[PDB]
Amino acid sequence: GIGGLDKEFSDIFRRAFASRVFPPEIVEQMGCKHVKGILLYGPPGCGKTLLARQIGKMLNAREPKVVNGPEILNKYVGESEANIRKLFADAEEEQRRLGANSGLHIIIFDEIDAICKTGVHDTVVNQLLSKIDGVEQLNNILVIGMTNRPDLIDEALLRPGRLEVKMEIGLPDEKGRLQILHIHTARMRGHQLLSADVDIKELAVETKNFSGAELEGLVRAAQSTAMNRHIKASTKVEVDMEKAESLQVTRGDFLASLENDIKPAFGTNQEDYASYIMNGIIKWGDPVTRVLDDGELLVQQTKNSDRTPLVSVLLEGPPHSGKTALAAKIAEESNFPFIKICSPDKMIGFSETAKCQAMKKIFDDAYKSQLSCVVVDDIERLLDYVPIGPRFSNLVLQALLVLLKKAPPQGRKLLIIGTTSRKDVLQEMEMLNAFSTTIHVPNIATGEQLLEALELLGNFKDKERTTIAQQVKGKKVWIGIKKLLMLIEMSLQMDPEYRVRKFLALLREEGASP
Amino acid sequence: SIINPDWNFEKMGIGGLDKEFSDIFRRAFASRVFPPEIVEQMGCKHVKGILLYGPPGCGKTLLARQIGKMLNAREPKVVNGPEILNKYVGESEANIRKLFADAEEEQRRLGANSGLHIIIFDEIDAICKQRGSMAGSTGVHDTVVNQLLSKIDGVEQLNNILVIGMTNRPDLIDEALLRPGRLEVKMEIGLPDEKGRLQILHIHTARMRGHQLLSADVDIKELAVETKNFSGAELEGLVRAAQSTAMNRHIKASTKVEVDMEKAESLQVTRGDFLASLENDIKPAFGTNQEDYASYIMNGIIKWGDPVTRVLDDGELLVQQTKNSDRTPLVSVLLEGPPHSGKTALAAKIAEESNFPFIKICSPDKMIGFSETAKCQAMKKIFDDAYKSQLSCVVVDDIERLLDYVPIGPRFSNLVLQALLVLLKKAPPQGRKLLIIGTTSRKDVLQEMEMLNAFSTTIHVPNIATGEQLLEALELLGNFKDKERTTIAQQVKGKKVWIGIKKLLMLIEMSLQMDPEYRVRKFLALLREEGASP
Amino acid sequence: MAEDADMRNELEEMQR
Ligand SMILES: Nc1ncnc2c1ncn2[C@@H]1O[C@H](COP(=O)(O)OP(=O)(O)OP(=O)(O)O)[C@@H](O)[C@H]1O
Ligand SMILES: Nc1ncnc2c1ncn2[C@@H]1O[C@H](COP(=O)(O)OP(=O)(O)OP(=O)(O)O)[C@@H](O)[C@H]1O
Ligand SMILES: Nc1ncnc2c1ncn2[C@@H]1O[C@H](COP(=O)(O)OP(=O)(O)OP(=O)(O)O)[C@@H](O)[C@H]1O
Repeated sequence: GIGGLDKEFSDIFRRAFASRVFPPEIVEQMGCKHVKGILLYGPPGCGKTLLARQIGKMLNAREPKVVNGPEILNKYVGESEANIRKLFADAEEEQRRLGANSGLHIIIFDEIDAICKTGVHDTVVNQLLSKIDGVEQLNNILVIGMTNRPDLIDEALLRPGRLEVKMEIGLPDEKGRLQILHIHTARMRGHQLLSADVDIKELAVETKNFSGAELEGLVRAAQSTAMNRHIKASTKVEVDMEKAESLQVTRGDFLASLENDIKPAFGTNQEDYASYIMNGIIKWGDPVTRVLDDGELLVQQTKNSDRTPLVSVLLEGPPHSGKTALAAKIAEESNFPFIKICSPDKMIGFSETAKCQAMKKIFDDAYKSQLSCVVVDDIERLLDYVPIGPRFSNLVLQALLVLLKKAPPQGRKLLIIGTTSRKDVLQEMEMLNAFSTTIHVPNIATGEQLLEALELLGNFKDKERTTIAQQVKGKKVWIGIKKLLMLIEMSLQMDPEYRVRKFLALLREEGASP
Repeated sequence: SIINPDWNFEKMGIGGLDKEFSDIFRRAFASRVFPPEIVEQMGCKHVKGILLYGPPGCGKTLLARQIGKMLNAREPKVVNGPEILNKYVGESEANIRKLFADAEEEQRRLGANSGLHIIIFDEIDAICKQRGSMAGSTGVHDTVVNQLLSKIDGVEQLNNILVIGMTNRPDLIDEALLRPGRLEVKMEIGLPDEKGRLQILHIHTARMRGHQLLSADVDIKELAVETKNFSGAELEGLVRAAQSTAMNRHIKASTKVEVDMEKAESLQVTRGDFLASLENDIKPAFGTNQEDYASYIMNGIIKWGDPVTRVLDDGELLVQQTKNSDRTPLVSVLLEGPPHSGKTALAAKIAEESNFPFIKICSPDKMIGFSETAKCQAMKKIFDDAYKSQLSCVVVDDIERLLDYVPIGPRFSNLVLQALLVLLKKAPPQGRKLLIIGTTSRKDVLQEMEMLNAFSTTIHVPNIATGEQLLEALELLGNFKDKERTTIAQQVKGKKVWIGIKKLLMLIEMSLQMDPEYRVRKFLALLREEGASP
Repeated sequence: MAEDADMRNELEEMQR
């Protein structure tokens, strides 16, 4: 009754139960051993317990023994360790009586971390370790444990012959959550106390990383939002009693509650991808089209080449030319399963080692997919550089030079896009030879392009545009788009009479030639 | 009924906690009030827990006791701190179960239609802490926590109990207990606002007005305006201190204590007592967030020339632009000029003139002996705090002193420079606006480092240049008489001068130490010898 | 590595 773990079940069968089929005689002459320790870890869910019951079903095993939490702990002395030996009494009896031809024994531990990790705890751990593997050896006992914090388990329990199989279990997902939601909502649906405007699929999609107590918690909250409309407190505890004849639950009563009342415990998938594109992309010339076409050509090569699984590019241009946005646009249009952006904004005050670790982790994550794309921006800021001296960090430079020519595992593709605004420095440092190719991002050169950009922005009307064209059309200009937006915003502040003059005044100071 | 017939919101004397009480009533008491038929139809379960927390002296105990008084039921049981621990083994659980035995018995005897029982736990963190993260000297605490968890929600179901717990450090509490079914509703009490500060002051003054013991000159609104960041306890303490000051004026102690008793029957409280107390007795426990603008502006500002007005107008224009823009959420500006020109005072004035909710100034005066990492951490903390508010303004002064610059070699700290260069281009979260004002005295050095391009605009702050401006400044300060002014003019008017205002003040103060027949001369020399400059 | 310092102890009484 679980999907997405078919290969995991196949591995489980291969590891342990694949060797159980042969009669005892053939294994005896072989002397081959058998598995008796399995550990499962993964966030909370019904899958692990369902799996345990499934293993209980398939084999001709006794009624499995399951312990629910730290019930072993006791106030008296010697009782905490006393509960353990009772567990294996039947196993010892069967082993001593029927010998090899004895039934299998299955033990299920729930929240084993609670008991295994001071006189009570250490003695309990020692008793359990001795019973599982002591002077007497048992070949008909299986122990299964489930955890959500694997790092809190004792190391000794992981030594070979104590816990043999390691298993990772995924979380429950949308359709199961929908089944649980339907089961809970059935009561209100039956009595027509639920508004027809509510869509369960929408809420199931919206609620992500929530458990059952939280999933009940969201619904209960919604209910409250309804009842409070009938109450008439704040002066007394007397209520309407006439609106009590009817009561329903609207869609909003749910939505509000998931924003302002109930919060997920495991966080949420936060993304601010727009952060890198705050004003869209406006075609004011041919260079944008040329850059996009080159990006598409590079993308197709990575995806179809057999001899070159790794490809690198570099974006060049003067400051305030809009390179970080034109790289993100290409990355978005790539349409690859894995996309990530490495920026110095997230690393402030870090030392060289921290930066190296941060880059290494992102690349390690990238390697595990089939085809991936990664973009690094502000290289000069990443390896802090200052014209005086000059001074910089050599560790990060060497890490980058090593990473730029390391192929991923066999059969996988990777693309890397780097952005900078100081080409000469990189050329001097001998890094410009690592990249496979380069592209150039120019500024606005002629007045016609500036007029087209203004028209697309739509900030000035025809009357002012006429004067602007008269002044600028007969001359060359040198300005970046970001600076242009800043200047327009700055000039717009004053009264309508002075705006054109202020804008033209500023343009002359910011004017220049390459 | 379950509610006392005479109960009403106004009688409990609570302050400005309207929203919190309404939320409690909604989420905790809605179910018990509706008729049994409909609630049974829904078949929903009832809340059983509440966890109040916040800074000290906000009203948690007051709120809990008022809730206890409001409800008509058995007398609430109170567990006064860690009174449940005992040296003998197994007796702590005895008490922790004796508390709930009566409720269990009543629920067994009457069933679903039984009354309600309320239990109040004070200083819960003392008893309940994480079982794993605890002292190993004794397992008594773990057994206590397990007993409480089992009793509150065990195999047997109990549904006629409400438990109230108050603390100050919610982090220490175990996670297993703060889950739905035990304590799901968790409030946070905080400092009040101006309206809350007015309501609180009203609640206490009532009787004095009733008996005509308060002078008419007292304005409660003004008091609420001044008292910023105060809490209810501090407000009551201020009232008590003013009362004591008023009362002290009818006793002649210090040899033997006596009371008038005939001139002491006409007592009244004036506004002077409140003003005196507000500066001597009560200081806010939470450090005042308002900057100490007096320290930075120690001698005011005097309009000795047009440039002052020009700079102020430019600052106002920048403030307006950052306030009324959406395409450019972040703006920056740099003030530059020769030393001893008064850049810091002008920047502080520009910051003050704006009415932004959040204003802070970062200076190296506090970072003495700090490493190159502590400075980065402090700047990061300041900017993180600034990010929260919708509108923010920040001032960074003495940049060259913040980078540890020395012209020999030269030397400086790279990490701080990189952090600043990154923070000058990081836009704040969506829908927020930030302004940054920087001050420096060496523009060429910043140009060399290639950070002058990171700012958006620059403003120049000049120093006195012409003799007329000097005469105007002297007139404004008024430190010399007409005869001396004529004598000084006869010389200065001929040529030009080059001096900063701060140095002018220092020179005047040094000159005024001589005898009257020499002071003027002492002044001129000091201007001539030091005045050699462009 | 500096070895952990010394620690105090807490005692529990039993009645016969
Ligand atoms: N056609 C365009 N190409 C690029 N950017 C554009 C275009 N049209 C509008 N923009 C906007 O211009 C801004 C480009 O600024 P961006 O930060 O990408 O530039 P940059 O060259 O990396 O800057 P810097 O050198 O200051 O780091 C973004 O707001 C982008 O939305
Ligand atoms: N909101 C308020 N309205 C009226 N009086 C208040 C208010 N807050 C505090 N006070 C006054 O201050 C006293 C202190 O409040 P209280 O004892 O409830 O604080 P507390 O938060 O429980 O304390 P602590 O956290 O220090 O243990 C109250 O008894 C009352 O005198
Ligand atoms: N019109 C004025 N403008 C500026 N400051 C003034 C003016 N009139 C008086 N002052 C006072 O002059 C004093 C000098 O200002 P301040 O100490 O900020 O100068 P500064 O240029 O930042 O100094 P430094 O060169 O030492 O860094 C301040 O106390 C300020 O109050």
